[PDB]
Amino acid sequence: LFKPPKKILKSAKDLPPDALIIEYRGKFMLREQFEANGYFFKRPYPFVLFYSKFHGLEMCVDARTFGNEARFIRRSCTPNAEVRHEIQDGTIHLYIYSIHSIPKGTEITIAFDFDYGNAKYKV
Repeated sequence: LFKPPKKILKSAKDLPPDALIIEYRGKFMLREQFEANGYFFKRPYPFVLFYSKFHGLEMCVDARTFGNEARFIRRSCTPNAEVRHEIQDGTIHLYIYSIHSIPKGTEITIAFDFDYGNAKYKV
């Protein structure tokens, strides 16, 4: 369970590891759609989540449109949560899960999803 007091998403309760926290809702686009709409893929637009872990198929969720409190989640190199996917009725949904236990009143963060650090390589 979560809570947002910019606004910051925070654990409402001492969550256990691997706990479903919140769905990242918004408009789903493949990379090509995002680029056709005029935006650059994996550059840090506010309220946009980039996700590449569904079998290498690059997509994003634009939460300027009917998003929820999940759009407020900040990125961190030391995150306590992660984006996971599931298929429901042939539609992909993205959810934020805890990576380990999260004390109540701790900010919920996920790993950087956009091109940060200006690196030559990545792991």
